[PDB]
Amino acid sequence: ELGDRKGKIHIPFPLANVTCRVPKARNPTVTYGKNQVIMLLYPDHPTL
Amino acid sequence: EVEGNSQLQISFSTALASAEFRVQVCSTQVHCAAECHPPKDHIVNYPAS
Repeated sequence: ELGDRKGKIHIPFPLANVTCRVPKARNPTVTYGKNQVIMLLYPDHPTL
Repeated sequence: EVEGNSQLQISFSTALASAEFRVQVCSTQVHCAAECHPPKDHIVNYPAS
């Protein structure tokens, strides 16, 4: 015994843009050659 | 800066081994004779002309 009769209430925990803290990979052992570059990558965690 | 009877030291960049070039100081030109040698590195980390 009701059509589209409804109320509304404000909800906690909204989405907001914050700032995430990350780290920087450690420099790799770099050696130069004839038109080529060699890198010895030592990652602690999955690094792109 | 110039004064009278003196000299000047200049830095120059070239690609040729045998370089015969004219340098225009103020309004007068001078001929420079140079026999440049190859560098130790084949690949460089900065661009040039």
